Amino acid sequence: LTVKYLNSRDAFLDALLEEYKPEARSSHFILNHYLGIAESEQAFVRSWLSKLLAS
Amino acid sequence: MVTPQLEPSSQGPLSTLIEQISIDTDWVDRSFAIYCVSYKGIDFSERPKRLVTLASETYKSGSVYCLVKGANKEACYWVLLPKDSKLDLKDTSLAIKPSSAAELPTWQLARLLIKAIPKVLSGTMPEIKRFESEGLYYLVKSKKLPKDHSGYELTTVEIDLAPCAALGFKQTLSMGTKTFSPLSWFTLENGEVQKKARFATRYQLDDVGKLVSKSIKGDYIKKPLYSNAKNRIQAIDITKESYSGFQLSKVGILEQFMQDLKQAYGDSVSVKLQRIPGEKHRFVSDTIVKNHYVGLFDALKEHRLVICDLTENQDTDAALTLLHGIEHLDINAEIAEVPIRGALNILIVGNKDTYKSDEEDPYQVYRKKYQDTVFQSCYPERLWNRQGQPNRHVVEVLLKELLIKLEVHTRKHLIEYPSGPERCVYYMPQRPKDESSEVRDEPWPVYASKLVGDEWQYTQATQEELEDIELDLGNDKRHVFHGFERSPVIYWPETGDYAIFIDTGIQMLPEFEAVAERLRELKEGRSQDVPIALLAQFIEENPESKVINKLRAILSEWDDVAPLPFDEFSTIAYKSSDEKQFYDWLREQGFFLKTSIRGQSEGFFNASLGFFYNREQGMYFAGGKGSPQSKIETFSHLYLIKHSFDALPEEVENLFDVYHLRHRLPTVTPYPFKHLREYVEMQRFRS
DNA sequence: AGGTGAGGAGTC
DNA sequence: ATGGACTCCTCACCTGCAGGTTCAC
DNA sequence: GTGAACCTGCAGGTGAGGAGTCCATG
Ligand SMILES: [Mg+2]
Repeated sequence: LTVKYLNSRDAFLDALLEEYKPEARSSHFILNHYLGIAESEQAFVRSWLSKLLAS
Repeated sequence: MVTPQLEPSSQGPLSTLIEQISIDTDWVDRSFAIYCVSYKGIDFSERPKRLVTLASETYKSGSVYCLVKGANKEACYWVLLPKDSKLDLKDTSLAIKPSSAAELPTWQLARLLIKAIPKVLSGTMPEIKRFESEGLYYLVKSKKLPKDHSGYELTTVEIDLAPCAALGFKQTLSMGTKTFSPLSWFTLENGEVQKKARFATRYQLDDVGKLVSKSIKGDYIKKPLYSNAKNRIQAIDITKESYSGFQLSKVGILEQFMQDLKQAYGDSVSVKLQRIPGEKHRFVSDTIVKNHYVGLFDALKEHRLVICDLTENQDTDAALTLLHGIEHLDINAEIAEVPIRGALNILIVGNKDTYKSDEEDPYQVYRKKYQDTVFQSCYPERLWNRQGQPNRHVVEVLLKELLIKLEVHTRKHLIEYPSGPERCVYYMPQRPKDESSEVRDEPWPVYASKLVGDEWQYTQATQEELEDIELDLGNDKRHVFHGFERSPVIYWPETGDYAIFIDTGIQMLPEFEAVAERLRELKEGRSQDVPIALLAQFIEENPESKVINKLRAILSEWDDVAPLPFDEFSTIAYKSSDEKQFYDWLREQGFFLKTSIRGQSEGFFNASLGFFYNREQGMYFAGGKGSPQSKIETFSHLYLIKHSFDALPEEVENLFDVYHLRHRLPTVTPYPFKHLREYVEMQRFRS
């Protein structure tokens, strides 16, 4: 049985968003425009998505 | 007349005032076409409809990229068309005259090269009608509409040029927030468009450059959602040292604008900014303000303070809450059911509009009867914040204002103000409060204050004094005795000298190129995962260092082979002595993670702090205190002093050294101009 | 009828 | 169907702790 | 010898942040 604890990684998600839409400029703009979260719901979203993709 | 004879500049704060505009006339004349559509000398009294039709018909036909309007007393309009183009117009009420690209003022032409050729910098001539309204609109934010509609509201930043009347019509940049809304939101379900949106210029979004542009086809008009409201974008943002957040501000778009004039024009056109000279700059700490306010409250301690409530349908413990806030400052007050005569009074009243016209407003009534008493009032809704906790700030403000009126009433200063120029009289114009006072040139009363011995004297200026002032003002009497906005003046009776302080319009800018380079290096550094062997080496080489204890923890919870990411170093800060060496040692090997950007030795964030004064040019500005924050939302302005002096007196500099007019921040207004403005308020109820 | 400044909407 | 100029409107601010230096008695 | 002021410049901010189901009643 192997166990691992995962923390939050923002640089992990930053590059992935850029590769998803390579013709944009920044990362917050991609997250806000093409995906559907406003500025209030940004920290919490980053938090879970990083860990999910890392697993 | 006086000309703005500035300096070529070497160092100092950076300004939004353009120093020089360079355009290669040969590259423009040989690549484009300029014409002239003259409507001078036809009829100056039949302008309205003919000018309307002039603009509309000139837009109707011709491959026109853009067109600007010339001076009201100058040649024609100005149009821009590509090479081998035609401005054929059937009507001959106006005459066309082709010209060159070296026969226009520089700013007019540069405006044309800023509008439409940057918007076409990918594709041009695909259809019949094309035009760009004004400026460039980059995109920073989108918001989803309510569930019953579709589309998004868009937020944009606008860049354009404008003149500056105060500095001899020199050119200034601008940056403004504008909002776009979908078309269907203003259209009724029966297909009847509302009156406002029936005739509205339409716009269209883009997916490549993120630029909103003009087009006949498009589902967007320039108007907010609900009604009169405001949307704003922050000035600068360096939160967590990220380069993505620095790209979404009003100084991040400005960096992109200079990178778009290069990739469409090369080096033919460039814009250079001006640095105001400066040698006297006084940073303000936090302890001095604190010690000032302590002595402020001590004087108020030795008096009587009463709180009263005069609401109709009494509710809420506003008196109790306010008294608690006051008593936390060692100032003891009381509660009364009716106001007392001869004591400082803070009254709680209701909304002014609610009470009927002939209803006897509690405030007005209890004022007019008691004519030797200081008064204050507040609404009961302002003592509670958004989350329900009491609001401290309001309490401090009310107490400070009470002291100011007490000082006016007793005619003798209580706290130690500095000294100012002597033998001078203070005059302030006052607008009539009658609703009929929409007359522009109608004479206003002017009130006068002065100091004799140790007592201030307050009186309404007589007619003779008013005749004396206007004679010596000269061309500057328009700012004192004319217009809808009249400014006060200090006058010298013996020599005939005046002082006027004028807001100009420039916003001070901090450094943005030097910050951006550092942020990009940090972003590149924070991408790789640091190998384990390097950390082991560091532990071996420096046994004494205290940081080791932290390191050993992290390595104990991680895989022994997998590299360590940046996020595992969050527990160690860049603050202590042994914590700086570790990060520098990693930097030498190619891992750059943390650095310092807000140090005062660096000097990047100095345009938004302290008090700045230049005596020989008479320029000054004020900003914040302490240390720069991550988020700043306002740009400081620039002011100019107009004088008739051979050399400006050295005593004026002391009138800006008071810390209780802007509530813990430096001010840009002399202190003697505040007391007098509180005497023109308790004189509207005397008779 | 907290305050001073800095600044976005609606029309001759 | 068009452009750029005054006047009135709304909105945000008003930090905080930790580590190295220094007198003041 | 020491402990009170005194003097920079790096962090962190309202709370916490969703599905699935049994039965009687006009
Ligand atoms: Mg007042």
